[PDB]
Amino acid sequence: ELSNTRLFVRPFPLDVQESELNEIFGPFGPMKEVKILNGFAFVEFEEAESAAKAIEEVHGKSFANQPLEVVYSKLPA
Repeated sequence: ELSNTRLFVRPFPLDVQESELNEIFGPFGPMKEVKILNGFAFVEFEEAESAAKAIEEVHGKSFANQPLEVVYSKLPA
């Protein structure tokens, strides 16, 4: 066990929103939470299959200027 379901998506500046995450994460299906901060997104699902595919779709791929950490994000809240 970890957070099992959270996409730690921080390459972008203030430009990222739930609409840009809708462009990237909408292909997976789920996107149950979409916490937006000052250059950071902490997307979330209620199960580990959207996480497994989110990882294989875009973890470590270079978005905007640097790679993603679409994973079991290191935050419990």
